[PDB]
Amino acid sequence: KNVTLTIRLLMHGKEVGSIIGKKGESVKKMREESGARINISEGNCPERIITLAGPTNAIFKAFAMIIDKLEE
Amino acid sequence: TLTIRLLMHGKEVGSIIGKKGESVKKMREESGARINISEGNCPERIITLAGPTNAIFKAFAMIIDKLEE
RNA sequence: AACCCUAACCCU
Repeated sequence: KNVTLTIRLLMHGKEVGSIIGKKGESVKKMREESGARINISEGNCPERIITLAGPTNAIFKAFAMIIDKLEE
Repeated sequence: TLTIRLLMHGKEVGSIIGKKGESVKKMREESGARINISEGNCPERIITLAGPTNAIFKAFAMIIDKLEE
């Protein structure tokens, strides 16, 4: 019954663009406020992977915030 | 309307569908999201959630509970 | 349902 999970989102490169933010200030604020480990596959490859990992709830905040940005 | 794709190991997809797809039928009915699970007995599989923000959230929550189990 | 459990669960 693990309390840490890892979910991988599969994402287009323009989408990843806004998740990171100018100088990476979005995903930085997403790291601080969610408490989830967030990792973004490097290389401006157009089809990229986002790895959220952490306590269920940290996962879920980082996800809310990622959705909240794609709809922004 | 939103589309998120989740990238998932095949042993995880197993519990997401459930015995006879009972569990993923529950999710489709309760979240009101569209859920599609890529085809195959392919070890690395893509789950598409499509729908208004809340459907997405409900499906995602429900998918998170299954991996936690 | 059943002496009916686990492990794998395959839907649209």
